[PDB]
Amino acid sequence: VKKGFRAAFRFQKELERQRLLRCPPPPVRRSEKPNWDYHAEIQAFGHRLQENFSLDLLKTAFVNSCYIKSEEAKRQQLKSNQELSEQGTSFSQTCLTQFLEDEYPDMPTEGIKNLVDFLTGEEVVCHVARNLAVEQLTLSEEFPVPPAVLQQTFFAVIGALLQSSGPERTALFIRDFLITQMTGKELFEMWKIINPMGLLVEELKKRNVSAPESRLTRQSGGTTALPLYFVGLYCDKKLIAEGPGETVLVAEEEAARVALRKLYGFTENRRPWNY
Amino acid sequence: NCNVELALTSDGRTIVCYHPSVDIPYEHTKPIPREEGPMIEQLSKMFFTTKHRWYPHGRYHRCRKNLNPPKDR
Amino acid sequence: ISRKWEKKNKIVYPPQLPGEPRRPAEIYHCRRQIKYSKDKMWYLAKLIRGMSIDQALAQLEFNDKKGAKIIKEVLLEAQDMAVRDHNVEFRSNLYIAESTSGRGQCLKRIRGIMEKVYCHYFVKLVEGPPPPPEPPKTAVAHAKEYIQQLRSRTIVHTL
Amino acid sequence: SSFSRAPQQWATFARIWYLLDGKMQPPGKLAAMASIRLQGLHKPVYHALSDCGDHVVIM
Amino acid sequence: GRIPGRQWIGKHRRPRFVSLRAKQNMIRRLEIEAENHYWLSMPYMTREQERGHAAVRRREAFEAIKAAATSKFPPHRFIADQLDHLNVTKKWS
Amino acid sequence: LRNRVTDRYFRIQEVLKHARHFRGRKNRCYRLAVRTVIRAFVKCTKARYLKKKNMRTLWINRITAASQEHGLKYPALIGNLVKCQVELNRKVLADLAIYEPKTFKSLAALASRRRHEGFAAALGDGKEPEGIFSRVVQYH
Amino acid sequence: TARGTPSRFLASVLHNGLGRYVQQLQRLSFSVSRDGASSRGAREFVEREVIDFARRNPGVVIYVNSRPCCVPRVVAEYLNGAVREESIHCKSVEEISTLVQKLADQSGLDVIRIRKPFHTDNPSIQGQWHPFTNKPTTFRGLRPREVQ
RNA sequence: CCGAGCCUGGUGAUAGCUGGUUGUCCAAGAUAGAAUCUUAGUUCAACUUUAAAUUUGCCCACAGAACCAAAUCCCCUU
Repeated sequence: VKKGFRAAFRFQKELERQRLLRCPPPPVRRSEKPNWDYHAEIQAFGHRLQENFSLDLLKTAFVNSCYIKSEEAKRQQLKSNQELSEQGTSFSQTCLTQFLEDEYPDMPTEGIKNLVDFLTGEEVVCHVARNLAVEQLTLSEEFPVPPAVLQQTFFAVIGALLQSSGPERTALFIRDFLITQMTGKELFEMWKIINPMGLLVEELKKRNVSAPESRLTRQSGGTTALPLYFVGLYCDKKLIAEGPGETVLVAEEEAARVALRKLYGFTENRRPWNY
Repeated sequence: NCNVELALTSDGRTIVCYHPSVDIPYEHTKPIPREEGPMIEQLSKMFFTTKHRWYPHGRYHRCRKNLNPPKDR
Repeated sequence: ISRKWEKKNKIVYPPQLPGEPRRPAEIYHCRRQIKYSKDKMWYLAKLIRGMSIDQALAQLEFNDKKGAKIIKEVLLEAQDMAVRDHNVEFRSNLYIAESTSGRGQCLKRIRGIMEKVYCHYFVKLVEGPPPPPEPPKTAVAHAKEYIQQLRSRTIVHTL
Repeated sequence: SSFSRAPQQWATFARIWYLLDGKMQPPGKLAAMASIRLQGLHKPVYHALSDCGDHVVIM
Repeated sequence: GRIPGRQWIGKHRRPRFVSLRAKQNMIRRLEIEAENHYWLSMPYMTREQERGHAAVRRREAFEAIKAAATSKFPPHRFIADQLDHLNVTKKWS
Repeated sequence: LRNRVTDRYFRIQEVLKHARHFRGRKNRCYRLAVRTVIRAFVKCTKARYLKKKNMRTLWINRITAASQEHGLKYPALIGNLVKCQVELNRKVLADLAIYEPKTFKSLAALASRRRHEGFAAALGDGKEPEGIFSRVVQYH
Repeated sequence: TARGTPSRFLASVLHNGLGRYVQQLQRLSFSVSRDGASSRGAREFVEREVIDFARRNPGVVIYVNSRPCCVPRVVAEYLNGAVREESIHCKSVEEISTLVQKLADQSGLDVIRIRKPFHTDNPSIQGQWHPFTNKPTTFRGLRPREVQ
């Protein structure tokens, strides 16, 4: 039995850390994790995003409705979230539609509705919410905070900002925190469509141009299991697209996607957003 | 193959390249017309590779495999 | 000397709720100090690592090995206490999930140093039909996996 | 450009078939041209770990 | 087809031959050399004019050498260092 | 044993945590590991010079591919670009060959035009006007 | 080494430089020891230079305590969640100020190996090279040795 | 296991002979010679290391160093 304490204690702390990885702790809220102070951390939220919220409006944006119900249920042995959430949703939908109209004037209203729905969807607002740390400052039913409540809370924060310091700064907020979420993605993984050749056909009927022809522009390996086909979409001796595929049908329909991108102007080359 | 329009400025200070997309004309297009041993050999002849691609690897290599790799771009 | 297998048997779960699939009962058992070596008993243990308990008992009656007799004894013991204690409602509705063997506390004598061996036998039974043998993969699986890799490859070492 | 991510990846890396006529030619010039085209060094994409080869038919 | 003892040492060595590289390398170095001869070909002074034109500078540099060699001595010892070592057991009130 | 060592476990694990992805008693036993974790850290510390060399031959392979696809060879392309005073390096030129081929098409055409302009001045050496892209920018 | 280490690609957090630069740090949790020469340095830093630091960046809340769980330390908590725990056992006030400024300047992403020093997500603007950029098309698109 | 037992002690025999000599980091650092029962070693030297006193140090043309080739001493100056 070797005399001493430093090494025995070093080993004991090492076993404690191996335990903390093997059985990770059950996730419980930062609000009751130590070193917390709500008022200062509200003010830190404000100065981090660098505009002034009215503090009471911001707090009542964070406090939910289900939390109020559960707090009464706890109390039996406050103004809610919802008005702020409705204002924030209304304004975010309207100015997201405005920004995307002014930058993409040719895109149809169904496409721009799909863009706005994508930007205000569950997954993107969940990620922007968590990586903006409203997920810590909100008050909800359980940890982790459910994504519907996160979306509602984030739009309530936007509504509090709207009532606080005006539509221009609120539009800057929506722009700089929701349109950056589409920088990098594509139109047809933001607006999920089916039968893209059909969409091309009806949209050209709106354009009063003849229905396009498909042609097989280039190919390789036509009789193995690794073919390449560029199918081009032509209209009256000239093309609007050409696209790749592992077979003729996939190539044709992907060239239809390319044609739809080029017609709506939402290509890969488009003039990047003016931040 | 090279078909571009090159130029200088007047000063002789910067070069200008002009080079747009040449398209594929309509006429240059065709229209669309509408046992383990045998196993590994027919895979090899179907994919123009050899059989050592298809013979397995043990639990040890499959455990050194990464299963959640980083993703870019 | 460490008896976590028998304590693994006494681990007790919390109660279930009606909207959950039914938990299969798990039965652990152990035979300590067999006068037989750990790797002959490994051959028998690998023989029965997947079999439904009645087929396992068939193979173990008609093997020729001292371990085969000792393992059939252990498996009958575990079936008895599984339908007696751990609430396995059907006697045959068990399958061997783990059958292992490990080495014991061997004893020594002079021949040269001869080591009279002793091994352990561990078994875990589980309610339910035995799992199907996952099919040995076929041409559609290989072609699909190759083409998935070829579609995964990128332009390496640049942007 | 403006293709989807997986069709663009397929078209970038696919396999291409090259016919090379061997009448009167020396086998080493034939071999040089086919060796480049088989390793995939006629692609600006080339890397050794990318399996970027192409097919060659010498008749 | 071998080389007897070691390849490059000894009586029979592996033959080594001069290539276009080795000749061209030797020649560009020899052309640099010819230009070196030309630029050493033309002195400015000679011995009678150079004698004594750097006496001030050489003696200055040697006084610097001599002074920096002679000014070698242990550093000073202060009080504030020793008392800063007492500042280790400092605690807040 | 008046004072003997009690912290040897942690020193051992300082070697073995870098050894854990080895193969064999290299990943378990400490003698074997020490010898083979040293060699791995040395292999790193030389692989940095190696990685610079290897990148630059990959860039030469890619620019060679694209310029041979445009009718040049790599020596002609680099030599005549440096003569026409575009100071692009291999890394950017390789990314321009892969990612931006119309710009590479123009660069190959300019290298060809500079080759034939400079060699027209070479054929008519003596009193001739300076070449069109052979005009150079010299700094006072 | 680099193979005995997880690696990552080069990352933003929330496209942090696009619209506005969002200070990617939330908290510092200091713990200094009252009667301790090991935390003499952290004591001197809390005495001298934490007021101007908190004044210098209002995005982060800085809590300090006395008598930590084991040793004096800082635990920064960043915006993307990752919690960094740096130890200021036996450091001077100068080193503590550089360590704290590094934490407050850094984003919460790891310090594991970064695979590529550049992250364009739209690399090609004239279209990425594929084998049919500049292989010239033919009459009626016939391949070699076509009868027709 | 007797070209002279075995044991205990002197005995931690004597080894110019082989083998072995355990934390991190940085820095200076290479193969005239002499004598020796000495050439499997050592003592001086030469070199090497640290610290100190200083004041000159290394290189080089010219002048210069014997009668019976390549080069080297030497030193005003630089």
